[PDB]
Amino acid sequence: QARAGVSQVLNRLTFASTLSHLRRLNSPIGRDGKLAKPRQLHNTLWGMVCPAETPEGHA
Amino acid sequence: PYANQPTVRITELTDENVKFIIENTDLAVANSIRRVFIAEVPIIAIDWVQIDANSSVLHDEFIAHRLGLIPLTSDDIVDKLQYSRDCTCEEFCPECSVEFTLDVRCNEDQTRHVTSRDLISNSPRVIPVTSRQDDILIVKLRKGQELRLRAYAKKGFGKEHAKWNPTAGVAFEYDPDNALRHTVYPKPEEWPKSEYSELDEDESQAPYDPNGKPERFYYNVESCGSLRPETIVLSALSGLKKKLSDLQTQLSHEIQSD
Amino acid sequence: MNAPPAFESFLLFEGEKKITINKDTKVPNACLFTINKEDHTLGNIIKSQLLKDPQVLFAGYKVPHPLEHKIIIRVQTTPDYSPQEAFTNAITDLISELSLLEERFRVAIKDKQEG
Amino acid sequence: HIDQLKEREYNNYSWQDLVASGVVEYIDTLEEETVMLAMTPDDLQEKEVAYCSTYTHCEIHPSMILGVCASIIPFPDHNQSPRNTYQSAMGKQAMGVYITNFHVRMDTLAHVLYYPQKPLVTTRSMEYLRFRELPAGINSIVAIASYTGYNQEDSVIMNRSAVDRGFFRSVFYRSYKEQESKKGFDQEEVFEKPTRETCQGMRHAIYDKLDDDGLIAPGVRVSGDDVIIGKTVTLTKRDCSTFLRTSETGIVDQVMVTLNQEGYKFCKIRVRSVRIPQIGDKFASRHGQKGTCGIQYRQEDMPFTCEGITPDIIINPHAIPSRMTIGHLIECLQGKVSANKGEIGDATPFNDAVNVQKISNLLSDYGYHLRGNEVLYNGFTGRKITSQIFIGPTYYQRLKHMVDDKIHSRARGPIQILNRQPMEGRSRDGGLRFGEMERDCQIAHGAAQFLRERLFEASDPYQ
Amino acid sequence: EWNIVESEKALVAESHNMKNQQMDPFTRRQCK
Amino acid sequence: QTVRISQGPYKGYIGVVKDATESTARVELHSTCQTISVDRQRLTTVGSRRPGGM
Amino acid sequence: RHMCDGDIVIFNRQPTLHKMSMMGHRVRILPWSTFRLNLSVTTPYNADFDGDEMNLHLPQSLETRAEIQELAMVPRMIVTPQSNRPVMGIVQDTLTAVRKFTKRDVFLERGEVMNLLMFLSTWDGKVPQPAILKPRPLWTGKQIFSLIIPGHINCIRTHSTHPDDEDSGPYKHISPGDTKVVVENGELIMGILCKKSLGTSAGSLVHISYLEMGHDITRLFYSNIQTVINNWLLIEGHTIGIGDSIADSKTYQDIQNTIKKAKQDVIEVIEKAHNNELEPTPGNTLRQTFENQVNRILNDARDKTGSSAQKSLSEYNNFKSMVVSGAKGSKINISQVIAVVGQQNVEGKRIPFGFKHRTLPHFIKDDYGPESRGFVENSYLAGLTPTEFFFHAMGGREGLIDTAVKTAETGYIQRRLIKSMESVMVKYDATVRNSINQVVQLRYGE
Amino acid sequence: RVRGNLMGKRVDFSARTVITPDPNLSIDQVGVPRSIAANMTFAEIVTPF
Amino acid sequence: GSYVNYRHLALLCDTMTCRGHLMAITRHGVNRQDTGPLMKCSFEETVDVL
Amino acid sequence: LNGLTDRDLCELNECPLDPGGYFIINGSEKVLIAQEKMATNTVYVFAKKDSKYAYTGEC
Amino acid sequence: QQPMIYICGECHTENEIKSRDPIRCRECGYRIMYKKRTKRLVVFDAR
Amino acid sequence: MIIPVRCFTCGKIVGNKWEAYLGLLQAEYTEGDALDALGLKRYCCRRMLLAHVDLIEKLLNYAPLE
Amino acid sequence: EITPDLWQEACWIVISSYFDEKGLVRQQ
RNA sequence: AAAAUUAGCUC
Ligand SMILES: [Mg+2]
Ligand SMILES: [Zn+2]
Ligand SMILES: [Zn+2]
Ligand SMILES: [Zn+2]
Repeated sequence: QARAGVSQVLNRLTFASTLSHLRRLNSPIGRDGKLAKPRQLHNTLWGMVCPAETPEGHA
Repeated sequence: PYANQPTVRITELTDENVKFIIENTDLAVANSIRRVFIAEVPIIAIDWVQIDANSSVLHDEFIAHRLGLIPLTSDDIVDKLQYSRDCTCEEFCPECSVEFTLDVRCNEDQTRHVTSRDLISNSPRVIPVTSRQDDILIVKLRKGQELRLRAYAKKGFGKEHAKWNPTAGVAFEYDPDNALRHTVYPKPEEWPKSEYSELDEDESQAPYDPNGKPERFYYNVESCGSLRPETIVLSALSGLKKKLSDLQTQLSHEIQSD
Repeated sequence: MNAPPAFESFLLFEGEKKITINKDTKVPNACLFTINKEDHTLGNIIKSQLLKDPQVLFAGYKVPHPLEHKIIIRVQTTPDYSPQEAFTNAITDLISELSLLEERFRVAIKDKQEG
Repeated sequence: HIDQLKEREYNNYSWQDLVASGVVEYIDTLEEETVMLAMTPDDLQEKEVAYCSTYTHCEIHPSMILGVCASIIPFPDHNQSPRNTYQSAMGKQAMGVYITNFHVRMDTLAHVLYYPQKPLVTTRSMEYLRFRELPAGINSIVAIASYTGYNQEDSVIMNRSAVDRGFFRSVFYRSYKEQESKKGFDQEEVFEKPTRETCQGMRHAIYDKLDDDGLIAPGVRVSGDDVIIGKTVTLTKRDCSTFLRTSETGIVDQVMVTLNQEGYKFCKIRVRSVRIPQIGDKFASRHGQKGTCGIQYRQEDMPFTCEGITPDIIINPHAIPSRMTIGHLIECLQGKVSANKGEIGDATPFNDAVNVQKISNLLSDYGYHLRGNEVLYNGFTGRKITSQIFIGPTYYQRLKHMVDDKIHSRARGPIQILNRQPMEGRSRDGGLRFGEMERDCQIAHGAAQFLRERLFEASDPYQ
Repeated sequence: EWNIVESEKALVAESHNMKNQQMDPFTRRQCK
Repeated sequence: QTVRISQGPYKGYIGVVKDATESTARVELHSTCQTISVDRQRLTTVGSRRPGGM
Repeated sequence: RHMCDGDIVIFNRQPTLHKMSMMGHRVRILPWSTFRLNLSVTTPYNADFDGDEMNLHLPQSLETRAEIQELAMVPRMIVTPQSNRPVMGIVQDTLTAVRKFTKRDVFLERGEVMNLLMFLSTWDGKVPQPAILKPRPLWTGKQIFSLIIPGHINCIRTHSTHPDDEDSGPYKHISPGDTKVVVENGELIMGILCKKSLGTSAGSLVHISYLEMGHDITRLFYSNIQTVINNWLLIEGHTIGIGDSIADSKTYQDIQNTIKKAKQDVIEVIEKAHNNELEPTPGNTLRQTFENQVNRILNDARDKTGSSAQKSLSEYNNFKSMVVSGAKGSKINISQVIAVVGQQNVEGKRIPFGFKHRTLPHFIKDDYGPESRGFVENSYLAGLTPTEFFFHAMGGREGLIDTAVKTAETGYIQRRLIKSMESVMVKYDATVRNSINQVVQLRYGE
Repeated sequence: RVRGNLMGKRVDFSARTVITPDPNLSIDQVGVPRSIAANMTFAEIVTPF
Repeated sequence: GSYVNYRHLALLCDTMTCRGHLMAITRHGVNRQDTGPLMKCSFEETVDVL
Repeated sequence: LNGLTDRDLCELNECPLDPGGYFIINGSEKVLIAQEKMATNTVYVFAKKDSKYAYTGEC
Repeated sequence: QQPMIYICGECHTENEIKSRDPIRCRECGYRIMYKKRTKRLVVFDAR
Repeated sequence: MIIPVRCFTCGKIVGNKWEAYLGLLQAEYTEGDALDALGLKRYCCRRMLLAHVDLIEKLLNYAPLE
Repeated sequence: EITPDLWQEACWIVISSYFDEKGLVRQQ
């Protein structure tokens, strides 16, 4: 009944990966939702969230 | 219906590289000799390392790799030794290989620099490049660590692995002026003149020449230090001649058998 | 894990022939020579020498597949001049030329050193 | 302020000093909507058409918008956003020295590169990301061209001589965890060599390879399906010991033995493997130009410039136009300049002082074409190439997707217990799934015999 | 330290050579 | 048992015989991560003992 | 026995969208450990040699082996029934190579001709008469390429850069631009080959070859084309670079002038809208018509800039060569790289106002200017301003999201479609029926 | 069961490996490795021929 | 700009308009046809149709 | 390792470059991903259309 | 007669540990200890 | 982690030059001058001394004993 | 005194000071 | 001859 993936294994494959993983976010919206507003890069994310780095799969 | 009479002229002879020019020969022969320089040149090198105790911070195989890449002077030994594959004995016999030993252990407080100078060779002439300019750094040891091993070196050629690649870099170049148009410059003015260019500074490239064959090949063979440059060239010519002789003998036997 | 060893590029395997002659059927006086464990080094020079020869109507080699160590040289001469003797003459004259080049290079070096 | 701060690390001056002095200020996203931000101080304030002339703040440096993985991308603005994102995601898969004290860690699946050189062109932002101290790639002489054809659809041609000299040569570790415990009143595990007599349950593998203590000694050759720990559980004994996964073929680095919280014998063993770069290995630049090594040629075969400089990688030219990664070309050019001059160059995203014309002018002062193109020669025949190839240094990475970890096959392997069908997964030695879409495709082909064979004969025959 | 002084000298030289700046590959926005 | 190839192209390598037969034998090479099937007569036992034990 | 050379396997790629996704192949064992396949067969599978995976099944019965060899095979599966056109075509560097190989100004010496002939599996063994005997025997690229074409094919096609106003005027049968591909008796005579003649398009040369000659003949055609064009590509050479990305220093002036004109026009439009002069266009509100006019102005500016950039290129340029050969790219790509990127639309509109009545904090409120709503005025060669960089990232994100949702939905659509007609078939009564023997069509496709 | 083990199953004699270009091979050929070839097998009936 | 041969479109239309009424391609349209339980369960409503 | 010199870090089989900030459970590096949600104590006025309400003042 | 020598974790001092014994160093007393290199013929090829 | 033994591209020996390069950089020379002072003409061999990172020091910091 | 033009260098000193005082993972 | 669950990455 609770959330999943809140605590992940730190991917120690390279220092860049370690930094990225230690400084990551994750939205609680359901996986693979039909809507497309929350996924789009909103304007307010200027200088707060990298506009380039992000997965390319379903998430 | 026969071969040609190529001529040779050396422009710069040193103990590190040779710049020569070959005239009146075919581009195919030129390029083949180049590829022989790089690939099929006998030379000695480390190829069988037995590590007995390695407490360094690097992997076990790392030491073997670095030792494999250390050049060994073979000015007069390579022509005498025989390929280990064709030897007619067991174990690396000195007649067909050269033995090395390395035993260092950092005792004092300051960090050691295990250099190629530690490779104590049994033979006098087969030694790393330190006769006459630091020495090839192998690994660094700290107080408490040690490295004990012994290796055998054998004869091979670059085609098998890079370790047998005597030449550092061959500079091959013919027809400095783009006379044969084998390359088409979109904007000739924008390109710099070749080192061997006889063309003045006004004209960008020589005029076209329909009935013109490539000649005057310029070579800048640069020895890594193992073999002398001219020695590399002589060995390459002899090896190519031997390959052609063997091919001719095989063909004669085949025709006779048919 | 399946990487081939490095000695398979030049060393012959037991039973493999270094050179094999195969007569072609499409045109008269045409043969394909197949060479095992070689590369462009030993084919391009032969091709150029055959081209130099005038009695050779056609001459040319190829590498059936880069990972495979094999080359095919096709030769076709006039009806009065067999490709076997064409090949033999090309190799002979190429060897003579290489020997002469070596001799000239050696004399040039020995003169360059303090001369 | 700039002076007092430039003299930091000697006396005591730090960011807190500015914050207290009142020169910087933290604005949160909810307040940022009510401030007239400005990009650069000088440019947007001198005197021009009255745009706003009421700025309240001013950003430190625009490139600071980028994140962690993005920042290491040189010239990100010279590339299409999808390729920037692809590079961002791929960077986390790059090999290299992931941590200095790696020889003490016993983590699972640790890769380490031999010669992790530093990028010839580093952005000013990575100086703080720490990338230069722990790089994840090597600067290779990349020549963008189609030499033979084996590098046509997003593939590369590497130099066999380079690999022989140790080009992108890395190492693959695999750790193992195993400890004894009291299964039951009569059941009990213990480390001991399972002999051929007392142990009933036993594998058809070599056991004498390890010592009497039951732990394979370091620096011992191992191969697939070999015993690594001599665990035996008393029922006389059953060989409940683990084996090295199939197709691993490694060497044991070190063996660690200790006591877990419960107080039982707990041991870890890691095996290393020297992964020589072979074809099928996936490489990628810092611009999203992924690919897999197609074929490897020797130096004698690779092309070469007017001097003996043979390219180390050859990407497909056609990958450039469709993807619009001009940043990669700019990187290559500035890398050539940096190599010739003798010092690392700058690639900060927004610099206003790094254009292509100035870089080209600099490059022209070393006897090289101002655009970086050079004349190569056909490695085989030695005839010049009509087209002037574009060859220069460029920073390339190596991903962990080795071929040997993905290759798989099967021929009547183990079967499940519930439904008598092959297993799933390379590690468990299973078979591939013949999906419903494959079934539909076969129906379309009308090969009913083949369909029934795939679904019945080689799946689960039963009467 | 040498890099810091190199950067400072480069900056002062760039400020000094302010004769003309006519380059094709560069641009900037100008609203209103 | 540990063996050593005394003849043939692989002369000089060291490996442990994995599967043996009447004529041929599979030996895993120590250095390379590949197992080859070399003739038994090409092998020569070297063994690895520990004299002393006191 | 172990799988040996010549055996028949069925190579497949995991997403099997259509019939041309599982074709049989003949086995060939090679040293290194990687599945290999000719590039031409890449297009059907949609593979990319960028770390992809492709399954490989093997039958266990002479019956099934013969069945696959006769029904599902590459040469037999060259033309698809979905669009009755070839699926396997030259869509890689070989395409650009052959295009440059078939230009009027291509000449080869006896050595090169005899070297290229070796890579021909159907050569009759006779050297063709050179197109130019004196002063020196020179062959022509078209003359050599003719021998590659099998049988006696006849077809007509038009090259990519074929001016429309040429057939009407004189020179119809002799084109200065060497266009109007004409093949008679399977001998190229005119024109330059490109995707229009060799690619996957109705009536393409490969299509004609397959229809007239046999499937094995078409297979040999493909193999010879690749094996000769690639080998000649060694002598020719293809590449790309900054030198192929730079303009002539006058096109830059033209582009800057055009961009300034567009900016002025949009500013004037904004002034009129502010002062209440722009009347509502029919069928749209005032804001809608204002947006439409601005978008049309910007698109016109972008098109003009791109046209100028294109007309300012040189024949030696590589972007243009690849685009005209159609191997990979397009004119819009060159336009973006050199001239200007363009508008960064999202959700089919301009960048919205995320903040209160403005895009980003930097720009002021009520700034409908081009750069303040996403118009990227710079070009990929000259870097991007941070604001337009952010907007470009937004556009890329939109594209990625659309791709992901499509990949999620199209599969379900296809599944339902396939499950609704999985039993329909053409019985021997020459009629289409389903499992219940209900007649759906008295003849397949009427 | 229906979609998991009747319409889609797991079959033997399968392989899955990375792919690379190889223009020297015909469109109908496939360059399988040596390991997979040796691992798989084809049942062939004996015959005096 | 893509092209699809008219035969396939015609076949789909006929299959959707064979029973007089517009049978939906969904589970609510194909399972109503008297094809067979073993055929309906494959598409959907596996336990229900059985 | 709070404010501990690189000397001690090296001597303790650790590197000064490790960012840290990751727990160790069962000998595994576990990292907490920063979740996001709607700000509390702020009035939002949405205009959900797929319902009977024209406007909704969520808080 | 091999008592299975081990190496202490931090002491780097040899210890003799036999079966059915606690895993600890002869001095100080720690719970970590590694093994010693095998005595086999570790022969690599410098390739 | 350690300076290589040979330039990947060219093949010239470069391992025996890291110490000399550091010394020349320390005394007075700059990089662009030190490289050609050591004798690295081709730009392919200069990346060995410019890009190379020296991690063996951090490795040695973890002395096993004493 | 204001810092005209000579600002590219001074713009990164503040960044260096910030990253020195607060680490990359300071928020955690 | 070993379970159930979750997560991450790739086309
Ligand atoms: Mg792909
Ligand atoms: Zn001997
Ligand atoms: Zn103790
Ligand atoms: Zn170099």
